[PDB]
Amino acid sequence: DIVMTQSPDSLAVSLGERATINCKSSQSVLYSSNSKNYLAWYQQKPGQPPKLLIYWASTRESGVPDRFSGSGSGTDFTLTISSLQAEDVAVYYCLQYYSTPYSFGQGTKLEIKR
Amino acid sequence: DIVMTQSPDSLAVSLGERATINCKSSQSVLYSSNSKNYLAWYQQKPGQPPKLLIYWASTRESGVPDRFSGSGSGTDFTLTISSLQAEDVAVYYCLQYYSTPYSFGQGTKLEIKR
Repeated sequence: DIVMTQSPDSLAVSLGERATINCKSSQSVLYSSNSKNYLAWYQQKPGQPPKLLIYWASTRESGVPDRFSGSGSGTDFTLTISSLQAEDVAVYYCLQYYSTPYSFGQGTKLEIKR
Repeated sequence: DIVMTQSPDSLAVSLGERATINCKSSQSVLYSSNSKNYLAWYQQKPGQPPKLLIYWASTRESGVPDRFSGSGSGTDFTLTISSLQAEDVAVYYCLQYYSTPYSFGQGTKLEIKR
């Protein structure tokens, strides 16, 4: 059972600035045969179900703005949102779908800084 | 934490036939304020990240075929696939995104009968 750990649990960022979200997997999710990281990032906006943002660690789901970028490999991953916009307020989750049972991180609540 | 009990583990189907997958949550995932079930169904074809099919128990994701339908409210949910197609041969998981940690059911592997 792979455990996903995100940090920070809460993040306050100003409009137009950069937001950084971390996720660590207890075991590597990099598969040797195809060199792919079975790591994905989800965005759950208020009143909506979680939506897929990035998979394979850095591939953006069609429709997702380029300001959302994923990086990392093995056990250390990062989600970066450049130029934060008001609509980006939500809870972000990382997911490992390398081996069942698939598991999410505990989430990072992103809010606009007071 | 909420536990998702999915069944059956494996399902051998014939093209054009109707497939039924069941999933029960250890606690109700029905939120009072919006009267919505924080329950989703995902499809995972080979070599692809999990793909969202249905959320709010019965709301289909855009682009998802009408032959996929979700039913149930509270704790007992059902995913039905009518007029089964070769493309539908995959593994299916129910997901509860009511409260962290989010959790998937064990999963149901769909295959064509010999």
